[PDB]
Amino acid sequence: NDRKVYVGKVVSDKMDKTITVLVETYKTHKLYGKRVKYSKKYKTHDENNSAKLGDIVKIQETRPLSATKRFRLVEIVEES
Amino acid sequence: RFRGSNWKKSRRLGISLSGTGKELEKRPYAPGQHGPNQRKKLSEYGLQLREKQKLRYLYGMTERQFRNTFDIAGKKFGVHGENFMILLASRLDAVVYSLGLARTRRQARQLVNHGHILVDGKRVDIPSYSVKPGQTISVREKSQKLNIIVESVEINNFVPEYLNFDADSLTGTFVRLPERSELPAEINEQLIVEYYSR
Amino acid sequence: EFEERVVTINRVAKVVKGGRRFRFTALVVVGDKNGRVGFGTGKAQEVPEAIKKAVEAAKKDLVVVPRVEGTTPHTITGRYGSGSVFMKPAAPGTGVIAGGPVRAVLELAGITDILSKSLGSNTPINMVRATIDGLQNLKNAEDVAKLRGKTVEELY
Amino acid sequence: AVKIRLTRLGSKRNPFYRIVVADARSPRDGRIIEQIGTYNPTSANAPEIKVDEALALKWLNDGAKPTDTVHNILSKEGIMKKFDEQKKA
Amino acid sequence: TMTDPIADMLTRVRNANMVRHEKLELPASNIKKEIAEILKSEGFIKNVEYVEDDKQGVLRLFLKYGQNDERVITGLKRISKPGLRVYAKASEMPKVLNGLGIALVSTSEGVITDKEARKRNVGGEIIAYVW
Amino acid sequence: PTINQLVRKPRQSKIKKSDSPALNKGFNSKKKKFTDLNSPQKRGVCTRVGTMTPKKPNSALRKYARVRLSNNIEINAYIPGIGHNLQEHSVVLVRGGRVKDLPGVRYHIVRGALDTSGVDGRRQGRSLYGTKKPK
RNA sequence: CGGUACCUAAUCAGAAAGCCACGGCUAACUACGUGCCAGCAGCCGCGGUAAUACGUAGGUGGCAAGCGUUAUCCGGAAUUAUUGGGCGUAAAGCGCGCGUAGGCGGUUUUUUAAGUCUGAUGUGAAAGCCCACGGCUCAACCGUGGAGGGUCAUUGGAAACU
RNA sequence: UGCAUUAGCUAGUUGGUAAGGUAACGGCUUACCAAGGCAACGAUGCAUAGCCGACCUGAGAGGGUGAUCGGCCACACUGGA
Repeated sequence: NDRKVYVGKVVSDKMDKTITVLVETYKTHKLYGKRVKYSKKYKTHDENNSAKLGDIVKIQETRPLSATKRFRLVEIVEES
Repeated sequence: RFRGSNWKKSRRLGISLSGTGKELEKRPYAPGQHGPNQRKKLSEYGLQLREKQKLRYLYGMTERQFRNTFDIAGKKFGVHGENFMILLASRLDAVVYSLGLARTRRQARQLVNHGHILVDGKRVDIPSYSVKPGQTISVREKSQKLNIIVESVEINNFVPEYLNFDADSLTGTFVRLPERSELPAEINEQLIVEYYSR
Repeated sequence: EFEERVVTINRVAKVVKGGRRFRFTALVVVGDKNGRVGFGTGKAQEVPEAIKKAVEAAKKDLVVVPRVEGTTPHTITGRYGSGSVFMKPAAPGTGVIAGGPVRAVLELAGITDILSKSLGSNTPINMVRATIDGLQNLKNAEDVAKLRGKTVEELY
Repeated sequence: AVKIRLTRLGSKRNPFYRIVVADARSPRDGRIIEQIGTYNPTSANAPEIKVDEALALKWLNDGAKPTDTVHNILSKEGIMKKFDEQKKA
Repeated sequence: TMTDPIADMLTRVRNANMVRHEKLELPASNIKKEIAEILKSEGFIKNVEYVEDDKQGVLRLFLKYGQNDERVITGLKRISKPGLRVYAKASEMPKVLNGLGIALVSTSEGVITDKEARKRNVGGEIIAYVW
Repeated sequence: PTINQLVRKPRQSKIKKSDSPALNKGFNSKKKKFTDLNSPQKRGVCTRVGTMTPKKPNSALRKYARVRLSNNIEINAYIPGIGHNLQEHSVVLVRGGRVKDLPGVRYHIVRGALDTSGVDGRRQGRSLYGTKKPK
């Protein structure tokens, strides 16, 4: 009764329901364990020009019944 | 023991101890290959692997079988100065053919390996297995009588510590595992394993 | 109070006029087996004589090992130049735990509880250096805990 | 697929079988309804039933099925025919 | 250079104690001086004397050593830099060298110390190998 | 070498050179392919024995062998033993070794495989063969 | 699969043992045809009218169903390095310097509990986390239960770093 | 997936809206969207791939381990409706 609700950062613009995510996280090593920054993204295009381009947002982009944005959106939060 | 019997061969056997020996009329050195010469058990190209015979055939099994017995030594992984030695030196080659157990210890493994030994229990035909408490290594009750079976009232009873016997067909006890009380000390707990370890 | 043991020999034969001698330059450990393993060297000549003519020079100075008996409780090692060894302490109820050339000097000081991580260079004369490095730089436990202002076990 | 599997096991003649009824689509070696115990039901002692006796409510009410020998030993255990009493309950 | 005083100043001090120089200076600090306060309380030295200035001032040092001219400063080290630190928790921490080691101390849940948390199951922090 | 800027390459040990191309070679004859499957069973053909007009001083009067097994691929090997039937068109098998007083030569040819002779001049080294293994 | 096992004991001192060499290191003895020839020949050899050694030998050596090798990994040798490599000569240190991201550059205070031996448990892959086992001619090799762990999940919030 | 003596990669492209369809859901095709998106995170491309344990084993660090042997994919004269 819950699904993916991560946080990210928007990139590009067009019709139909932004948020074009770019999440930042950590990845590490075996013998010395250097947990250090890396990222992962999910592209889409602008809501109605509600999603301000360059917006460090709580991300996702709603369930797809057409073809530009991937999956379960939560809410637009913060501009960046 | 040493691949030898001191009735004829007390010579290459550092210890065989079956008979009178051959230092009297014979030279007691050796007939071959197991005198005190340059055999490599030392600083590892030295002069004691003839006494590796004193180490190996003492407890019966040959190498790659005595090699089985030494990893069995490493099995009891407590004090590997003593907990390896106690079970490495916990067999019976003294219940076997000639001299006193009944008359069964010396010319060792001729006859007691009957295949019909009929221990207290079902059957254990091979004393290589350290005998169990209550499981008495008896002989075939139906073919029992020998010069090696009921001669313990006169020649010698009492195989090593916590390993006792009876007289009626020589029923062992092995009530407890044998410590170093009546077990041997010829296999060095330190040097004989330093041939293996360091 | 030192330790008795033979270390090695060496037949020196120099480029000289006549026949090259083969003086058996020998190093020996001498004493009566306390824990303070004292070795020394010597340049001596005759086949049966050079053992004692070299132990003559060995005992001129034979070194002390202030030995924390039973076992040096922590990791015990040392180093000089290209020479060093290591000893991880293990249980004393294990028999003899040693390396290749350090086996009989492991028996010299009575610990017989640590292992012998046989490290160091490949140099034979300084093989002695690598050996003795491990146990020449020692200091006892209670005396250090006293020296550090606190008690013997306030610091534990 | 689906009958009480008397499943092959062991070294040279050590057929230490296991109580099982394999899946309706899996083989004797494959996945199963559920593994219910560790005993050879052809043991020289007896059928010798040691199972998850509390699991009679799930696999009997969904999918499982004995075969001609253990439906007896299950209901002198109080499982198989006794699940018919449970269904009547 | 002095993430630790044992980093660069030890270049001076390791000889200064060979020559019995039993007093020196240090940058002004509160955790750095705290850990030396632990060590002087253990009896490494006389005492961590205090700061003359406010900001990176001279905390005075007063280094006693062994009565036998011995030194049990068996190396102490750290890697602090913007780019190298512990963005990471001693809600559990173990010890090394059977408790003889005593060295650097840094975390955030509730005040104990390196050796004062050996038993807590919310431990401390140890770097050095003393014996 | 660093550690934090070592993430672009770890501080580790080193790598291997070429070793025995023939011990572990194969051949796929489907599409002019060239295979490897790590088997001692790889073959050749019996060709040659000889030397050439010296420059270096290596003194030895012993048999050279450009001599090999069934299917032709050119190598440089050894024919052990004095009694030998290795002139041309032979098939053999091969193992490794070097006996002293032999310059640089480092392989062998097993005795009695398909088309060679046997061992004659050694009678005190008697009881070999280890598998069909009586006394 | 078994008129075989169990058994009478029928059976008798019966019906069941080779290696490189006899070479310094290979411990297997010195010898001869052996005169750096044959050729055994592993670090290295020997051999030239005094071969121990080529060839041969009665014993003969290290262990025995025993005898030596072949491809793989490692002992050997951390002679492969956080742990457990250095770089002048030796395994390696740049005509050079000048430079952005960076690695690392000095910090002095302070808040979170996110990680810095989870609390305790359901909790754990075999030839592989502790013991019990049974059979193993011992073995050859098989399996069994607990410990189910003391190993993940699940619950925690809080220093003197962040 | 690994790999530049493989680098600049890609073009309804970059996968929402409307029509269609998956028990589910989509550029899956279409009327619109920016040349964008992908980047030496060596994408592209080359090589390769059924996958794990498996064993051996370096002091611990822990790991290479598929033949078998077990588990988990794909194919059953090739291919195509």
